[PDB]
Amino acid sequence: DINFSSLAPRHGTRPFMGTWSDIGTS
Amino acid sequence: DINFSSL
Amino acid sequence: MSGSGSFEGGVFSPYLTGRLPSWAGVRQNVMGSTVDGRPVQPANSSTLTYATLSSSSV
Amino acid sequence: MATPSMLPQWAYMHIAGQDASEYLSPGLVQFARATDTYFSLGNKFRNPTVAPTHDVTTDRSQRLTLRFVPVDREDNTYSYKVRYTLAVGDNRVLDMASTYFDIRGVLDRGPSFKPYSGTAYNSLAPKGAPNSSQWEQKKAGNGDTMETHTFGVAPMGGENITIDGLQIGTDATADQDKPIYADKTFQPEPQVGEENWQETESFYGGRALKKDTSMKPCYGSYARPTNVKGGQAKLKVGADGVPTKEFDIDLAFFDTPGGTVNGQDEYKADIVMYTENTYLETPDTHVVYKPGKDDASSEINLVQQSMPNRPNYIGFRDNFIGLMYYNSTGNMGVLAGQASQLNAVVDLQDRNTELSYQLLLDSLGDRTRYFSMWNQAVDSYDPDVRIIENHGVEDELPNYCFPLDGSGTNAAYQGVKVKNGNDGDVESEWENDDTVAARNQLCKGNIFAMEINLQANLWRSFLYSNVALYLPDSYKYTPANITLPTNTNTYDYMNGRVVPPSLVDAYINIGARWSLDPMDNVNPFNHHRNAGLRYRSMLLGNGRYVPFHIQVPQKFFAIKSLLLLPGSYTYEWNFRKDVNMILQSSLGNDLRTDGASISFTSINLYATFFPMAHNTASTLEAMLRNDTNDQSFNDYLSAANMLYPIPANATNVPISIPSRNWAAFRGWSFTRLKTKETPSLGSGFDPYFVYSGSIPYLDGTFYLNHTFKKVSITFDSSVSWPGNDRLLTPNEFEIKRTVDGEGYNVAQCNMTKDWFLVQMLAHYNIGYQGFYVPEGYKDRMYSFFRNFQPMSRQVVDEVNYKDYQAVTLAYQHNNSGFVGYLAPTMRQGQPYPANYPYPLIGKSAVTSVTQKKFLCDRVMWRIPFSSNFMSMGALTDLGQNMLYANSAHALDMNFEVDPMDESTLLYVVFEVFDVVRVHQPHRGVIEAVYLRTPFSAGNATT
Amino acid sequence: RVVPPSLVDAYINIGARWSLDPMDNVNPFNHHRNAGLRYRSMLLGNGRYV
Amino acid sequence: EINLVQQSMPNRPNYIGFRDNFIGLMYYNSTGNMGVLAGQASQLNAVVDL
Amino acid sequence: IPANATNVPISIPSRNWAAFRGWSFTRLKTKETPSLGSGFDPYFVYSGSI
Repeated sequence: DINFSSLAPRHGTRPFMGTWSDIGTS
Repeated sequence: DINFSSL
Repeated sequence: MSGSGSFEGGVFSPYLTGRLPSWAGVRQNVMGSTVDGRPVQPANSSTLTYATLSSSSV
Repeated sequence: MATPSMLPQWAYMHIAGQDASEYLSPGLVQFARATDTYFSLGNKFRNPTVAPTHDVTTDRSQRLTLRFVPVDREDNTYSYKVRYTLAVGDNRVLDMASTYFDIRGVLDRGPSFKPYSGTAYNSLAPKGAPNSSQWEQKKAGNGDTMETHTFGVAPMGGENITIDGLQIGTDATADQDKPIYADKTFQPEPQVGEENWQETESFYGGRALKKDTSMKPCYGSYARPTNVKGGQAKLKVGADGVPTKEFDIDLAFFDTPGGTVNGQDEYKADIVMYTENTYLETPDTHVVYKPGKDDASSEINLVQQSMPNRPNYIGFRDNFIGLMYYNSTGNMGVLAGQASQLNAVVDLQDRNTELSYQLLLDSLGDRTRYFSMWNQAVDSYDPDVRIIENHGVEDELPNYCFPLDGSGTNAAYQGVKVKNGNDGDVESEWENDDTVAARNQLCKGNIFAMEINLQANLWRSFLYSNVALYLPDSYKYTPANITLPTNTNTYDYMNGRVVPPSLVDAYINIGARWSLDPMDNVNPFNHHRNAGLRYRSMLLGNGRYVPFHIQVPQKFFAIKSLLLLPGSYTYEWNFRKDVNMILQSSLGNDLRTDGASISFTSINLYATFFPMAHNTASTLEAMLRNDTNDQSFNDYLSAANMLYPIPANATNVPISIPSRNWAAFRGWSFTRLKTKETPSLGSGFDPYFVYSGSIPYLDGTFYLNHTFKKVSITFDSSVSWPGNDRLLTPNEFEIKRTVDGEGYNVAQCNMTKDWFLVQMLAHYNIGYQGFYVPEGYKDRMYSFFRNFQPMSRQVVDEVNYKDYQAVTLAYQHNNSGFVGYLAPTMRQGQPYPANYPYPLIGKSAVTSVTQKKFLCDRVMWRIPFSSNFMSMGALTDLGQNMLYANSAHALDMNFEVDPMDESTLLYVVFEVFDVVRVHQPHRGVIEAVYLRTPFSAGNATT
Repeated sequence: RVVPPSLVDAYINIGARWSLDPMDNVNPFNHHRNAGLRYRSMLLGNGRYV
Repeated sequence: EINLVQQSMPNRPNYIGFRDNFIGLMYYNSTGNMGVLAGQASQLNAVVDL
Repeated sequence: IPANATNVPISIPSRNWAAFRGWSFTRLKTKETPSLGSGFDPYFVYSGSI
C-alpha cells in the first residue's frame, strides 16, 4: 500500500481474573 | 459509563 | 425572596441550589458594566440573548 | 433490597469478583460452549470489570491542560512568527498528538463573497419589473419645463384625496369624526394593499421614487430604513447639510383624462403617490441588460434585467491547508532542546506534508464525517454536476395557473324565465325576471388558465446554474451595455461575463451519462455544490467581517505522534497571512485584488497531559531514555516529490533522472496539475499566485488523470522495465487507447486491459484471479475503484450522414418563443419546429459514431516497482534486488499527454521510505537522524 | 392561529447555518417530518378507527 | 357577495400512532401497578420495581 | 426549576459513595414529563414526544 506498517508492538492483552487490572512492567 | 458487561 | 400569605420573612425547607442565588455567569437580575468600556468579559453583559436562547462571542 | 455492602457482597453479585467461566460449575462452562451457536447462555451471567486502583493516576495537583503563551512573536508583512517554551515537568509525559495552536484574529472577505445563489431582496419579483419610479423627459417638453412621467402602482384604497394626500383613517366623535390623513414618512406602506379580489374602488394612494433616484429593476432592490417605522426617505439637504428633521417626500396627484371624466372645471385626484428619494442599491444583483448606456431614470430604463451575482463561498481550507509553512526555506519550524538549541526538525522541499496528511486521514477514519474542531470537511462534487446524467423530465400532465377568483373572465347576465313553455330557444317565449338580478357574473366555457411545464423549467434552471456558469470563458461574451475589469481573475469580471443557456440545455446529451467535453479540464471543486467548501464557509458566518477562533493541529510527521519526555524545549512555527493560500473560493478568483485580508491577534499552544502516576511515569521515562527504545515514524506519503513543466499544447513530457541508487525503491505515482493552480513552496510569498480555488497539489483533489495515454520506463538507458514481455504493448504502458482494433479496451471506455490490470493490482491487490469489486476498506476516497467512471454517448456521424449541416450556436433554435436569444433574458421568438439536436432514437434516427472516455478524479496513477504488479510487502521484491544488483542506474521516463491550451505541470512522485527517528538520551536533550533510501539528502554534501 | 410568513422571510440568515433562536426551546420531535412517528402512524393506516 | 372572497388553508398535519417501542403502554417503575412473576404456592415476587 | 430561575438544584445525597460511577444530567420541561408513581395524571395534557 501507501506507507502504513508503522504499527504497535505485536503483543496481546495481559491475562486477568475479573476481566481487567494493571500490572505495568511485570 | 452506562454499560453492561457479560459472558 | 418568596413566602408570605401566613409568614413574615427569611426562607426555610427545600433549597433551589445555584451557588449564592443570582450567581454571575449570566444575569438578567442587574445590569453589567464592561472592563474600561472594552467588550471582553467571560460572561453576559445583561443583554436579552436568553429571552430566546442563543449565546454570543466576538 | 440493597442492604449488602463491601467486598464479600460485591463478589457475590459479581460487581468485583472473578469472570463467569471461573465461578460457574465446569460442566455448565462446557455446556455453554457446546450449545453456543443455537442457544447462547452468555447474556445470563454478569462479568465484573474493575478499574486499576493504583499506579495509573497521580493524586498530586497536576493540570491536564496547559496553555503556553508566546515568549516572542513578531508579525511580518505576510508571515507571523511565534516562539514558545514548551516545558514538560518531571514525571509528566506529553504526547504531541494532543498539542494544537489556538489562532484568533479578524478575517475580512472581499465584496466578492456571497454565500448564497439567489437574491435576498425581493426575489418573487419579475426580473423585468422596475419599481414605482418617475423620470423627467421632454416627450413634447421644451426649455426648462420637463414633462414628469410616473410609472407605478397605487395599491391601498382611500376615502378622500385632499392637500394632505390620502385620507384613510377616521377619528372618533369628539367634535364629529375628523379625517386622519396618512403620514408622509411610512403610512402608505408598500406591503399593504387590498385584502380581497373584489375591488375597494374609490381613491387610491401609493409610493414612488424620485427621478433623483436612478432606476434599478425590482429584483434585488434595497434601500435601508431611515425611520424606525421603516420609511426609506432620506433627510432633506438643509443649511446644516444632510442632517435635518425633514424628509424628502412630495405628493403627486393624478386623475383619469377627459373633461367629462371627473369634474368639468375640476380634475380631482383619483391616485396620489408619495414620491421620495431613497438610498437605492443592488447589493447582490447586477444589471444583465439595458437598452440604455447610462443608468439614470428614463422611459427606456424601465426595461432592465437583473440576474443574481455568482455564489462565492470563502472559508479556511480542508484541514487548514497552507496556514503553516511546511516544506519551506527560511520558514522551517523548530523543535529543539532549550539548552542544546540545535533544531530537531528538518523540512525538505521534496516532501509534501500537506498532501501526505490528506492520505493519512483517508485511511484512518472516514472523510465524510465533518469535524468542526480541526475543520475537517473534504472537498467533493455532486456526481450529477461533474457527470451529467440526463433522462429528460417526467412532464406528462400539463400544469396551469388560474385567476384568483378562478372563474376566468365573467360578463353580465340578466335572469329570464318562460311565460309558458311551448319548446324553443326563442319560440317557447322568454321574458325578464325581476326576482333574479341583472348583472350576474357568469363565465361561459372553461375558466381562463395559462400552461407551464414546471418540471421542464425546474431542470432547465438547475442544469444552467451548476454547469453553464462553470463553462470556460471561451463560450462567454460581455453584454452590450456594460464594461468589465481588464483583469480576468476579478469576481466582477466573472459574474459580468454571460454564457448562452443554449450551450448546455436539457435537450443535449439526452439519455446519456456523459461529462461535457469543455468540462473535463475545469476543476470540479470550484463550484457552489462543493459541500465540503460550503460547510467550512458557514462555520464562520454569513458576513464579510468575521472575528474567528480556530484550532489548528500539527501535521509534520516527525513530531505528529512523538511522545516528548521531560525537559524544556523551544517550539517555534510560522503561519501564513497570505489570503490566497489560506482561503478556498468556489470560483477561484484572486482574493488579494478582491479585498480579503486577515490578521492574527493571539496565538497560543495547547497541550494535554495524561495524569499518570509519578511512579509509573518515571518508570516509562527511564525506559524511553534507552537507545533501543527509540521512537520512529514515517511520512505517510513517504516520497520524493518533484514537478516538471509541460509546455502549452505540448504532447510529451521528457523526464530524465541522473544515475541514482534505487535500493529500497517502491513504485511511482503521477498526476497532472495546472501551473496557475499550484503554488510554489520554498517561498514566503509567491506574488504570481493569483488563484485561490481548490489547490490540487496539497488537497489531493486531482482531476486531470485521464489525459495520459502512455508512460514508458527505461533503466541503464537500454532496458525497458515493462519489457520482460509482461504486457500486450510490450515496452510501455498505454493508459488510453483511442483507435482500438485489437480489442484491448476494457470496462466500456477507452482504457487498456493492460492498465486496468496494473491499477487493480496496485490497490485491490487482485486481478490474477478475476476482477471483483474490492472490499469496503480496500477502497477509500482516494482509491482507484470509486472514481473510475466509464461513459459513452452517440453523436451524429458527420461524414456518413448525408443531410448533415453544421449549424452554429447562433443558428440553433429549440424552445423557440419560450426562451431568450442566447442570453438568460426574457423570452423571444415564435413557436416553430426545432432544428438543434439530431435524433438518435426512434424512427428517423441519424447514423452515429461512438465516443467513449472515463474520468478519474482524486486518484493518482501508480505503478508498483514489483515484478508482479502487486505489493505483498512495503519493501518491494525489486527493492531487495538492489542490494546485490545495484550500483546506480539512470532512469528515463517518457510520457505522452493530451494537448492543453494552458500550461500544466506533471507531478511525479517517487515512492521511498522517509524515516524520521528520534531519541532523547537525557532530560531536555533531543536528537534525531533522518534517512531516506533511493532519494535522500546529504548524499553529496555532509 | 396564523403566523406571518415574513417571520421566516426565506431570506433571513441567508448563507448561514444557524437554528432560529425561538426554536431552541421547542421540541423537534413534535414535527410532522419526524420520520419515526410517521412510520408508526401509517402502520395503523389512514383512518381514525383502527 | 362578500363571502365569495374568503381564503382557506389546510389543517396542520397531525400524526398519531403508538409510541417508540410501546413506551408507557405497560406500567413500569410504579408500585400499586407493579408487575409480578413468582412461583405458584410460594408467591415470592421476583419483580421488584423502584 | 421554577420558571425564570437560574437556580437549578441538588444539595442532597449524604450517602456512602462506595462503588459510585458517574453522573448524567439533562433538563426537561415539566409539562412534558408525567408522574409514574401516580396511576393516572389528571394534569398531563401533552401527548408529544416524552
